[PDB]
Amino acid sequence: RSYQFWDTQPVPKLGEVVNTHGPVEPDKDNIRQEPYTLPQGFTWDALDLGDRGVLKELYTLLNENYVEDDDNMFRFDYSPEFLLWALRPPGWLPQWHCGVRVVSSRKLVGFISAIPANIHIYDTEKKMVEINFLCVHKKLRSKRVAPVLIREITRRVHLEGIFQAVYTAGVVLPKPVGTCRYWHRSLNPRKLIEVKFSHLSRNMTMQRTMKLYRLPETPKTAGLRPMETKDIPVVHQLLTRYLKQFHLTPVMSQEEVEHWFYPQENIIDTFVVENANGEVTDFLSFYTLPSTIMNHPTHKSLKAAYSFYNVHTQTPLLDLMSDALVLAKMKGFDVFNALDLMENKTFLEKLKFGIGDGNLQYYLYNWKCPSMGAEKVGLVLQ
Ligand SMILES: CCCCCCCCCCCCCC(=O)SCCNC(=O)CCNC(=O)[C@H](O)C(C)(C)COP(=O)(O)OP(=O)(O)OC[C@H]1O[C@@H](n2cnc3c(N)ncnc32)[C@H](O)[C@@H]1OP(=O)(O)O
Ligand SMILES: [Mg+2]
Repeated sequence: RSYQFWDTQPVPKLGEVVNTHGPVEPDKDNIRQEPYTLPQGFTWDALDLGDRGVLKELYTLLNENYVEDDDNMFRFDYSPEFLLWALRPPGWLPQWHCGVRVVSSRKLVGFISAIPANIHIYDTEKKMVEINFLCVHKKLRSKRVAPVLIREITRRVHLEGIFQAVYTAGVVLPKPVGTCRYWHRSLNPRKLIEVKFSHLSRNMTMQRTMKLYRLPETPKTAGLRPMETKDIPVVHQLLTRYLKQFHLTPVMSQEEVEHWFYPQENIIDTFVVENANGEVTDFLSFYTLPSTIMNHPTHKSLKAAYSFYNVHTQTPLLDLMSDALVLAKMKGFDVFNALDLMENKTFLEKLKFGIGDGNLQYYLYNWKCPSMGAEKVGLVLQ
């Protein structure tokens, strides 16, 4: 393989073994003032997501043109309110919600975003951005619009004095810092089989399968309740302490922990364990991201929960994650998804998750370091 675009970028080569830790190139001290040129007939437009019409145009571009599974059966369906949670966290900047429109019709056909984040990578903490929501309309694919969108958001980030970034993708590019796998835990196996997310497995009847996946109707952990405003400080303390053990993690302020964890229905759920002394000792969290089931006459949507950050100090993680399943089931989810990062491999098989297809690769831009095992990746992105 060569990479016509990625070979020009300050990332390590696929196959180069990395022993050192540091930037790939030194920081730029004069940056290009003009936007990169789009192909004829298309124009940049910075999207004001606080305008409901504009946010709905972004909802529509992503609903019709964003990530599908490996078999072209399911497409993410991020909701407008979820996209406001994902894209306006503390420190968001309007120039970093970077849209491409057709000049004549004004139709939105491309987007890429950055949001700021402090990242801990081995022994270094650096201010970075997280790049997400790169999308080109299906009618514009394979025309090298993606390199323009990546160079343009690179420029706009460099203008604000930031020279590293973190991102994930399901394709292999120069050069993954860590390689993760999604696993899936059936909550509504009948629907999952029916829409062919799942198959009737290996000598089990549907009757047996529904039994195999049946869960308790209420969680078992004493003192589990939703996170409230008074818990913001201790959730922040728990998380900060917990993440020290991994090699790629976010460093969140208390304002960022309020944004990422405070519960918002149909977006983000966080439950804390408040013990018999009134102290919060653990928490679990998961976010809501349904998928469209394409071209299907009856079932139009699959409701999935995604494991976010789960912190245990007194409750065994196995038991916390069992309660997350019970909770997602009560909340009407069809499937609970989790990656094999952090300590998750200690529960995935025990709790009857099955491995999925594909991988999720993590990447750093303009930062060279040794790659790490999934168990040392402690960052989860939307
Ligand atoms: C300091 C600040 C730095 C900030 C920037 C940091 C870097 C951020 C990097 C981006 C992080 C994004 C994180 C997420 O959002 S990952 C989610 C990505 N989105 C989707 O999968 C949605 C559905 N697919 C699409 O919309 C398009 O197929 C996309 C837009 C993905 C590519 O459009 P198209 O298919 O029409 O292709 P092209 O002809 O224009 O371009 C072909 C070039 O693009 C390279 N390519 C393909 N897929 C990806 C990918 N996911 N990341 C990076 N590069 C990608 C490909 O290898 C080739 O380069 P090279 O092989 O020739 O070298
Ligand atoms: Mg293209």
